[PDB]
Amino acid sequence: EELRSLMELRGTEAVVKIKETYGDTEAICRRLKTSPVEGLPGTAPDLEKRKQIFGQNFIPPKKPKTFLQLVWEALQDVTLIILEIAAIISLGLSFYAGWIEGAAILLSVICVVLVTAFNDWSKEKQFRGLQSRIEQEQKFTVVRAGQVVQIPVAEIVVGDIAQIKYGDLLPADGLFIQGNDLKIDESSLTGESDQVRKSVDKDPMLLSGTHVMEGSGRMVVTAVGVNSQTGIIFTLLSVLQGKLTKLAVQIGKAGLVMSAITVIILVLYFTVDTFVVNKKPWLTECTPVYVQYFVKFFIIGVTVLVVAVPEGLPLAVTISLAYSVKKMMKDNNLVRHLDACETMGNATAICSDKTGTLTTNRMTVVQAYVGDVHYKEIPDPSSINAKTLELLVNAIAINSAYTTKILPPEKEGALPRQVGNKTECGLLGFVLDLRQDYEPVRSQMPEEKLYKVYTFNSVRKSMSTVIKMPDESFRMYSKGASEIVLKKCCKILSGAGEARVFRPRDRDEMVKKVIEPMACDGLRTICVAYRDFPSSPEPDWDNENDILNELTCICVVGIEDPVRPEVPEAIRKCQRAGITVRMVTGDNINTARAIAIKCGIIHPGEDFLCLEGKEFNRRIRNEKGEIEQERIDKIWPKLRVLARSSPTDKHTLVKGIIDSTHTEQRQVVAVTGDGTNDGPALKKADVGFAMGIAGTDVAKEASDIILTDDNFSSIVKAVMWGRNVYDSISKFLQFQLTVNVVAVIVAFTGACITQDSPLKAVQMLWVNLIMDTFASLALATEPPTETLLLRKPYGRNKPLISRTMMKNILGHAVYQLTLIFTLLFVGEKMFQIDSGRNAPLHSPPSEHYTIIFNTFVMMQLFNEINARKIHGERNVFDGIFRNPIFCTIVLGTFAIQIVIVQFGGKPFSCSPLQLDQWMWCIFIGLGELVWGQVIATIPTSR
Amino acid sequence: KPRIVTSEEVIIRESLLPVTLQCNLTSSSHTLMYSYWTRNGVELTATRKNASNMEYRINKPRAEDSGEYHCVYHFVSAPKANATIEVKAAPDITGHKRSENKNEGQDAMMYCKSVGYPHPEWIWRKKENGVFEEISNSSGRFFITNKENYTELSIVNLQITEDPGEYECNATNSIGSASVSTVLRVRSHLAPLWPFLGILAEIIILVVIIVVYE
Ligand SMILES: *[C@@H]1O[C@H](CO)[C@@H](O)[C@H](O)[C@H]1NC(C)=O
Ligand SMILES: *[C@@H]1O[C@H](CO)[C@@H](O)[C@H](O)[C@H]1NC(C)=O
Ligand SMILES: *[C@@H]1O[C@H](CO)[C@@H](O)[C@H](O)[C@H]1NC(C)=O
Ligand SMILES: *[C@@H]1O[C@H](CO)[C@@H](O)[C@H](O)[C@H]1NC(C)=O
Ligand SMILES: *[C@@H]1O[C@H](CO)[C@@H](O)[C@H](O)[C@H]1NC(C)=O
Ligand SMILES: *[C@@H]1O[C@H](CO)[C@@H](O)[C@H](O)[C@H]1NC(C)=O
Repeated sequence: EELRSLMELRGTEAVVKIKETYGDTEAICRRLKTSPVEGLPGTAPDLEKRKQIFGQNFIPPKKPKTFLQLVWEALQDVTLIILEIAAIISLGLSFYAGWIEGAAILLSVICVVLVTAFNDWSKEKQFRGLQSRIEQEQKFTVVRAGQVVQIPVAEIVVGDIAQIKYGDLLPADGLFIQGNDLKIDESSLTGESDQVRKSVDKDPMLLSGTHVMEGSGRMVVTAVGVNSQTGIIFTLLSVLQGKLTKLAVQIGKAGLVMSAITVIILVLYFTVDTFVVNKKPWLTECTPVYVQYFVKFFIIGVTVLVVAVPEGLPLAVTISLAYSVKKMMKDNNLVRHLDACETMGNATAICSDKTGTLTTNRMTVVQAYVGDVHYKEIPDPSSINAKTLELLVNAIAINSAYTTKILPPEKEGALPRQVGNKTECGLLGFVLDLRQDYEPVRSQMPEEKLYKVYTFNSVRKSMSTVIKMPDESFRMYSKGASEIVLKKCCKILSGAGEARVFRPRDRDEMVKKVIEPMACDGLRTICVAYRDFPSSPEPDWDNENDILNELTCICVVGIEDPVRPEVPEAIRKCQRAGITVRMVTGDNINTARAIAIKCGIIHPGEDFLCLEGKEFNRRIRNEKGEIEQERIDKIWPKLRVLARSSPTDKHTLVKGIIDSTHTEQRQVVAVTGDGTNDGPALKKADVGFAMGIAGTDVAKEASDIILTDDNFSSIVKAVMWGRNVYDSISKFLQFQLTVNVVAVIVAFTGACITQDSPLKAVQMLWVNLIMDTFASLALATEPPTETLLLRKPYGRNKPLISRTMMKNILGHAVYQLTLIFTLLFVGEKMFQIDSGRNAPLHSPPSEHYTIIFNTFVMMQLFNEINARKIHGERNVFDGIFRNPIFCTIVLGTFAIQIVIVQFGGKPFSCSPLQLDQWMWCIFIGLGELVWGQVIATIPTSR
Repeated sequence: KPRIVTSEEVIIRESLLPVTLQCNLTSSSHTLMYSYWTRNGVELTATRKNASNMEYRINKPRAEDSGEYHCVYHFVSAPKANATIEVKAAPDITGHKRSENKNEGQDAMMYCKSVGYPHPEWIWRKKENGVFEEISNSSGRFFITNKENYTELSIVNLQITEDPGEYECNATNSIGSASVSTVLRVRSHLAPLWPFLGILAEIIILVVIIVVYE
C-alpha cells in the first residue's frame, strides 16, 4: 500500500506527509481498522485476515534441498562411476552364468548411493529442527485487549501496539505515540552511531533492525515482513576438519598406490604364467577369455581402491553435532552458531558477570542500622523510636516509583513475585515485613505534589523527590548508595526521633561502624535521607550538587542477593578442569571481594590481585595515553576480580588476554556479558554466552550461545559437550582405521600368493558400507559422561591419532590378520570342507571362502564394541545401554549378516553353512573381544 | 539282400589325423530312396542325400566320438540295410562328484559318468593303507548300479568308523582303462556341542575379568 513510501522520513518530511494524508497518527490508527493504544480485539479471524492481505509473515523459506537432488549429487562419485563402467563391460562381454556378478554390482552400487543420500537427508532434517527451535525462542512484548503479553516475533501483524524498553531490538517498522527519552541508534541503516532521540513532534519513525538505547514507550507497527526498510537489503542481496581432510587425502593416496600395485602384480603374474611358462602364442581365438581375466583383475583393483580411500571422514564431525545439539538444549544451552560447539571445548578462561550468573537476582534484607542501633536481625516495631516508621514508610512509598508493584505471591506456596527495580522491590518487601502497607499511602498521594523528581542517573548516583505539602516549607526524600548521600547529610535523626549534630569528626566512627561490616558480609548499602527546604523566593534546584545538602538520615538498610547453591561446585569443577574463571563487575571492590571469597574464585590466603577499573586503566596507560600489550601481559595473568568496570574495560581485558604471547599456549576465552554496550566485548571473544531469562536482545543477537536459565552451571555443561564431540570423532576414527588396514592386506597378499582375493566385489562393498556409514551413525553419537572434565584442555598442535589408539589399531589388526591367514591357508584341514583355493573362472561358491567372509564380518562386528573406549578402560560394556542407536545398528547388522550368509548364495558369492560352522565363527568373534581385553595390559609408555 | 562294403574298423588315438568312414552299396536291385548315418541309434545331423556311396568325415577324433556307427539304407520298396562300423577308444571319465559330505544316519550316492566304446565294466575300490582294496558287500548296505555309460554306488545307514575314506571307480575296457576318485566324510551328531562350550568358556573368563576389574 502507500505505507511503503511512508517510511524513510530522515528528518521532518514524513510528518508533513502524514499531515497531508490523514492529519495525525491517531487518524491512520483509526483507518487501520486497528484498536488504539488501549488495546486490540485480538480475534483470530481478523488477525489472520489482516496478516494475509494487510500484512506479511516473516517466513523466509531458503528452500532446503530435497531427496532427489541429494541422491543425484551422491551418485556423482568418480570411483563408483569407474566400478559401474567396469561392471557394464564385464556384463556385456559375457556373450561374445556370468551376468550375476554384473547385476549384483549394479544393485549394490545403487543401494549404497540410496543409503548415503538418506543419511545426508536425515542429518539436514536435524539441523532444520534446531533452526526452527532457535527461531521459536524469540518473543516480544505487545498489548492486546488491554493485556500485556509476549508473542513470537513471527506473529506480529500490522496494527499491533508494541511496548519498547531499553535494549530491545525493533522487529518491524512502526510509529511512535507515547514514551519517555526514546533514544535509539540507527547505525545499521544510516551508518551513523549517534543516538537519535525520537519525539512525536520531530521524529515519530521507528525502523526495524535498530537497537533501542535509552527510554521507553509504545509504537504502532505499520510495515512488517519484506515490506520493511531492513528486508530490502536482504532481498536485493574449523580446526578439526582441516586435520580430518588432510588425513583423508593421505590415506586416499596410499590406497591408490596399493590398488595400482595389486593390479599390476595380478596382470604380470597372469601373463607370465600363461605365456612365458606355458608355451602359448598370442592366439586370437582365446582373446575374449584373456580380456575377461583382465577385467576381473581390474574389478578387484577398483574394489580395493573403493574400500581403501576414506570418503566422508571430514563429514564425521558434522554428524556428531546433528545428534548432539537437540540434546544440548536439555541442559539449557541454546546454541546459535555451530562453530562454537567444539571451540568451547578448548576454552581455557571464563570471564563472568556478578549479577544474574552468580546471584539469584532477588533482594533480601537481613541487617539494618536504625535508631542508632545496629540490627543483625529484622527488628520488631515494638523496640523502635518515635515517628520513624510513619515518616520512613511515607518516604519509601513517595520516593520510590509508583508503577512498580509487588504482585501477590500466588505461586502455589512459593516465594512472591518481584517486579520492577530489584532494590526498590527489596525495600518494599522489607516494609511489608515490618507489618506496614504502602498501598493506602500511595493511593492517597497524588502525583501533583511531587513537582521535582531526580531520577537515578550515573552522574548523580542518587534518586530523590521533592514535595511542597508543608506550609511555607518543602520536604525532600533522597536515596543513595550510602556513600554519595553520606557526604550530603549533616544531621542524625536516630537520637530520639530528632535531628542531632553530624560532623566529620564522628564521620569516621559512623563509617567504621556501619560500612565495614556490611561490606565484609557482602551487602550493598542503601541510605535514605530527608530534609525540609525553607520556602525561599526561588530555590535553585537545577544545581542538585549544592541545594541537596544538609540532610538527615532516617536509617541505613543493607540489601543483598543470595548466591546460588550450584555455583561453588561448578567453579570448583572448572578449576579442576584446567579452566580459570575471572570475575568482572561494576559494584564496589569491597562487596565484589566479599562475594568472590564465598564463591571460591579467590582463595582466602593467596596473593590474587583485586584491583578496580581506575587502577587498571592507569596501569595500562602509564605511557603518553595509550594501551600496550606488554603492560597487560603482567596484569592479566593474576587478575581475578575487577570492580567499577565499564564495558569498555571488559573489552580491553578480553582483547589483551586473547592475543597475548606471554604464555606458550594460545588462550581461548569465553565472556558472558549481557547489556546494550556489551557488543564488541562479547563479539571479540571466541564464544560469547548470553542470558536468556533477563537479557537485552542486542546482547542475544551477537552471542554464539544463550543460556535459558542464566545459571553458571550451564556454562560447565557446554564445556562437557565441547570435549565430547572431539572424543567421539576420535573413537570412530579408531574403528575405521583398523578395518581399512586389514582389508587392504587381505587383498594384496591374497592377490600375490594366489590369483584371487578371498572377498569378492559385493562382499567388500557391504564391508565398506558397514565400516563407514553404520559405523559413523553408531560410534559418533554417544552420550557424554561427567568424567570428561578431569583432563586438561587440549592444545592446538595435538596429533589426531594418539598413542593408545595406535596401539589398539595395531594389536587388533595383527590378531585379525593372523587368524584370517590361518583360515585361508590351513582351514581346509580344520573343517574338512575341501578347498576353494585356485578356483577356476565362474566356479560355484565354496564354503572355504564363505567361512572367511563370515568370520571377517563377525570380527568387525565384535570389535566395534571394543572400540568404544579410548583411554584404556577395561569395562568395555560400561554405559552401553544409554545409546539405543548403537545397539540397534549392531543387532540389525548381525541379523542382515545371517540372512546374507544363509540365503542369496550365488549373487553374494556365499554358500549356506551349518550350525557347526556358524558356532565356530561366533567363537572366533568372541575370541576377538578376549584379545581386546588382553591387549589393554601392555604399557604404552615403555 | 543288398550288399554293403564298409571301411575297416578304426581305433582313435591321440593323433590329430581326421578319420573317414566309408560304406558302398555294391549290390542293390531296388530303387533307392535315401541313406544316412547313425551313432548309437541316434541320427547324425545333415546326413541325408542320394548317396549311393557315403563318406563320413570326422575332423577331430576324440574318445567322445567313438561309437557303433551304422549307415542305414532306406529304399522305396525294400527293407532298410544298416550294417555296422565300430569305432573304439580308451574310456574317458567326464563327470564325478569331487566330495560327499553327509551326516550319519542318511543316504549317500556317488557316480562316475564316462564315455567310450566298448561300454566299460565298472569296479569300485577303497583306498586303504595306501593301496586299493575291493569293496565288500557285508551288511548289504551297498547298492551298485551299472549301465551302458553310467554307474553309481549308494550307501544306506551311514556309520562313522568304516564309511569315511576314499572310493575309486576304475572303468576298464578292451582298448584301455580309466579311473577316478571321490572322498567321503561323515559328520558327527554331537559336533556343535564343542564350540558352544568354547563360547561359554570365553563368556565365563570375560565376565570374570570384568568383575575382578571393578
Ligand atoms: C540316386 O539317383 C539315382 C539315379 O537317378 C537312383 O538310381 C538312386 O535310386 C537314387 N538314390 C536315392 C534317391 O537315394
Ligand atoms: C566307395 O564309394 C566311393 C564313393 O563313390 C568310391 O570312390 C569308392 O571307390 C568306393 N569303393 C568301393 C570299394 O567300391
Ligand atoms: C539294423 O538292423 C539290424 C538287424 O539285425 C540291427 O541289429 C541293427 O541294430 C540295426 N541298426 C540300427 C542303427 O538300428
Ligand atoms: C549287496 O547286498 C545287498 C543285499 O540285499 C543287495 O541289495 C546289493 O545289491 C548287493 N550288491 C552290491 C554290489 O553291493
Ligand atoms: C548315456 O547313453 C544314453 C543313451 O540313451 C544317453 O541318453 C545319455 O546322454 C548318455 N550319457 C552320457 C553319454 O554321458
Ligand atoms: C583298473 O583296474 C585294472 C585291474 O585291476 C588295472 O589293471 C588298471 O590299471 C586299473 N586302472 C585304471 C586307470 O582304470
